Amino acid sequence: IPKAVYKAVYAHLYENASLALKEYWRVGNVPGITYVDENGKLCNPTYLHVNCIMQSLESRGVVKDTFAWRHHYYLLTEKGEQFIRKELDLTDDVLPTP
Amino acid sequence: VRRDEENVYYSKYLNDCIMEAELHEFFSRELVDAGYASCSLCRTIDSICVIIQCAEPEVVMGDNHYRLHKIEYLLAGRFMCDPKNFNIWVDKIIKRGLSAEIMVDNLRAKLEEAMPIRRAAYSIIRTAMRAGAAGCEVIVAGKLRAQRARANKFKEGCLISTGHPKRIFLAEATRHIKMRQGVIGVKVRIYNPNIRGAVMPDKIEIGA
Amino acid sequence: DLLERNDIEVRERDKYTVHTLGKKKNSVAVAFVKAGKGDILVNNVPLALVRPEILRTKVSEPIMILGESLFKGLDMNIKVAGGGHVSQIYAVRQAISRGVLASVKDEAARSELRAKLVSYDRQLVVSDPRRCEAKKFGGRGARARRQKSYR
Amino acid sequence: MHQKYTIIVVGKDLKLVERYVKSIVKEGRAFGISGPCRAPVRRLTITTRKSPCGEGTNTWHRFELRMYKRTFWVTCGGNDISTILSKTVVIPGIQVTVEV
Amino acid sequence: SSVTRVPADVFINSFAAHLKNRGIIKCPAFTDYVKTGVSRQYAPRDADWFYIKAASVIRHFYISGSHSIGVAGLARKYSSLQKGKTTPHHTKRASCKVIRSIVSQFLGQKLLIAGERGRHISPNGRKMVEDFAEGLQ
Amino acid sequence: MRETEFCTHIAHKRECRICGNYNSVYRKYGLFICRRCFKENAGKIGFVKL
RNA sequence: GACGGAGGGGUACCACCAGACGUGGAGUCUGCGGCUCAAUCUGACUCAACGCGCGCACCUCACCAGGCCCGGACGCGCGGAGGACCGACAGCCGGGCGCGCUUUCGCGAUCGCGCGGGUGGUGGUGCAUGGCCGCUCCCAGCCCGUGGCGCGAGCCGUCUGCUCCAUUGCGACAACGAGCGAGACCCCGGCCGCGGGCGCCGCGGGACGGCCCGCGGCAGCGGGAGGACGGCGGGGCGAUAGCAGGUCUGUGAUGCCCUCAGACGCCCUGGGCCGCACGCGCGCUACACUGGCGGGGCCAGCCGGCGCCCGCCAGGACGCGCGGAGCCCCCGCCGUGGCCGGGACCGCGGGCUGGAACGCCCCCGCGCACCAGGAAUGUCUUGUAGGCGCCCGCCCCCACCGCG
Repeated sequence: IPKAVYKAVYAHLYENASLALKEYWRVGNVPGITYVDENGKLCNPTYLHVNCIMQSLESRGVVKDTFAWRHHYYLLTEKGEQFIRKELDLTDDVLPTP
Repeated sequence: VRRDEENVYYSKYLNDCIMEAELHEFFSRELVDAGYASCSLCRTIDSICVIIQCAEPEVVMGDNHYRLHKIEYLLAGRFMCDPKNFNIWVDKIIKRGLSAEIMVDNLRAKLEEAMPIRRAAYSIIRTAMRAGAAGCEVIVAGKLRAQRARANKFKEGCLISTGHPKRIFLAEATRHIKMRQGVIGVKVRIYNPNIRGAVMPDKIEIGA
Repeated sequence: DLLERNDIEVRERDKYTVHTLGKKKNSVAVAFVKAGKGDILVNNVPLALVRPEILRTKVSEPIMILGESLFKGLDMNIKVAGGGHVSQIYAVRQAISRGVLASVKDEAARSELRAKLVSYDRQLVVSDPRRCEAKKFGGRGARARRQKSYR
Repeated sequence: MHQKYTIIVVGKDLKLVERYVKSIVKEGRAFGISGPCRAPVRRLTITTRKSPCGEGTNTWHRFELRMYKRTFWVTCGGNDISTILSKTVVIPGIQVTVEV
Repeated sequence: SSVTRVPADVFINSFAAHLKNRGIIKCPAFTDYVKTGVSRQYAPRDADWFYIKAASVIRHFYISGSHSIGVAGLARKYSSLQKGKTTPHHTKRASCKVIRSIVSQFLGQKLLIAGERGRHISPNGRKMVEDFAEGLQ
Repeated sequence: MRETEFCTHIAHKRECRICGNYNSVYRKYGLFICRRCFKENAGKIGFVKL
């Protein structure tokens, strides 16, 4: 599973402070998350890959999710906000956009 | 006279109705401490306004309103709408006791605090009666400290049971409180004849 | 077919003094009456030539009881939609009776003419209230029910 | 300028839609807003068995979602009707759409 | 008007003889041995049926006026039940080719003119239909 | 490899929103809600009785 | 309290009178039991199981015979970035898939292992439960405060009178005031105004046992009327107390047990659920002349697209913006013959949908029972029964089904 895919998930988390994921089979992979491959165009991380990273973050507690109507509803935790800042080389000056 | 039948506008209205119901469930799950009761969408030209009737606004707001901000972007992402364009406006609801949805939440917490079922139910009943409900009824059902299932119903005052007025004058809220032995489902029914908007059909006000 | 606004759409103006409506079993007839030679037309067709050949006397029944001379001097344009053939024959006799009576209006002659029709056939000038009943779950029929296998 | 802007009000509740009608007619009455054109009600219906299982005499819950739609005709300057939308009373859960 | 004053059946039968005498339509004679409509089972026994169908189809296009009804709509006017099956019988449309052949002859004859969507009766054809009707009266 | 043996398409996999259940999707107005799932959520959609 | 082949009242076409229209007989459709199976996944069995758990080629799908991985998070001891892991060409095996094998090139903690702990499961237990529904009950009944009676269980109110669809009322009354259900309410319909209008669709009225005549303290009762409409027009909602009714296989509803990388996870191919000595439950089509068969007329409503050309139809191609039943009526024909009634079967063939028929449609054959159904049994009082079409739900296609 590519490291750049992990980076985009953290990047989305600072950008939106949240993430919404659905099911195992890929419908346009995950629409709404985009990464650029070096020789590739804007590309979508696979639903399978995004699920693995966010679940790993959730056990440590980077995000907290509520499941309603077949959709995960992750919300960034304070511990997660600290983690995302280390991941994207950001600082205490930066706050999530919302 | 000639009209095409595509009428995609009817579909647009319906899709939002299903979206409102996906919001209701998601609000109830994450914001149980807040005391959230009901949700509606203004759905303005290009912008989404959600007005949530709720027992306490500040807990939903958050420090620097950060909690609300994350929720606005989570919903905007899920419903594929502009982030921040989505704005939720929390409204404190007065007469908390009358709002059945806040009262099942309070009873569910008391039952998880291990309050005795009679003690917890009576506490919910008095708060509704003080808020002016003519009748408050709480029913707790499941394996109450027994492997056999009972259904203890605690009720005070006058509560209507049938008719269209049940839709207008009766707030029926259902919870599924979870205990170690097994699910204990609680229903709180609160009846207010004076809800301002309408009068009881049977009651005749008469005159001097 | 269902109570649509299509009164003037078939015929433009023509000094139609009255626009009566006769309705039987989900069938409505808008009848337009003007001074004429005693001609009556239904669905752009002579009234005498109507589809239920047996029920072609029912259509002409109000003319017979009231009298041909009273009918003479009137031209009626009737458009029937909805319902089915027998109701459309009942709707047009009702529409003709109501419309011819409208010419007398509140007159003592109208009261006699309404009574004259009401005596030969009552409800000739009065709508029949019966309407279809809905199918209810557990029965193919509105009131019929499925056969009980046991008991 | 002078084009025709079609307002369509789609609402589940009749009293709510009638209220939107009153505000729209009042704001545009000066602008020659047309009287409400009421659409044939869209009585979308789902009939489902009341029981989760198949036990019991089969019973049916007859659910009907009636959608009431009013089409509005105003011919005038576009900027005025954009403001007219702000002026008309906002009903939550009721939608208006303008089509030229 | 006119075609209404003469009963519909007394016009269609006389018009069938007229449309065989004037040489209008001309039976394809390849559709002569075919049965109109999947719905039926034994085929027309008239043998002059094409002419009856041809006179009936012009009379429909005359009363349609500017409605300009299509050939598929005319096939739904000759639809009947498909009876003879254990499964309950339902209405089944008439053969499109037969009616398409009839409307094609009228367009070539100029009795009927082509129009947006379906074709409609031409003024030249209407003249023939109303003169025949008044002549029967 | 694994991908060629993973979720190959044989037909549409349609589920009731809220239940994730293939049976009784009831997509009459594109409302993919289960027959049972719909009765719990009818008030929210606004569907009403006589 | 329950029961009574106890009495007195009532009451209901889920009961009968009086009638209707059926089932049972048959051929089919389709469930259930039994049988057979590799598997024929199961639920449940009087009412209150049996076209029920909303349309099974795959998916659904839970079952059978092979297969593929991780989607075992996180945290520790340990190992580990020049190799934790992970990918594969060609042959070879294998329906198959570096799936493995031979082999010899890739890749980079995406970390391995052990342990602890997960994530799941259409797996069990509905007699561990929630919720929901069915049933008692198409019932009219259920009950509280204060006072009275008994040691009390428990009575009175809450009536053995009358009335009513109905604790619906009235007249009473150790009861006196309440409340719930009933009614009111709500949706629809029919009738009349007013306003609007791409489209008939928004707001009101009207009917209340009011009038009249008899009979009745009364509550009402029987008529007569007028009046679209007459005395519960049809529905929605549904008391109290329960069932050890049903659903854990609708559900991030869920206790506990099982399972838990040789998976009961999740997928992938093939096959079953649809088999069938047979018994039974819905249905469907018939048994003909009040009928069949040919042309012609042509009539809706929940609600609703079409044209042109080709093809026997079925269907297709190419486009665009639209649009409509049977029965019945009318004229012929056959004509009491298992006949042209009926259409089961069965042989070519033409289409369709899908990845793929075993699904469906259609053409020429082919021509089964059945000539009115025993003992039994069911539904129904006006726009009702019955006949006759049509739409929608599920749905690739498909209704003899359900809901309209």
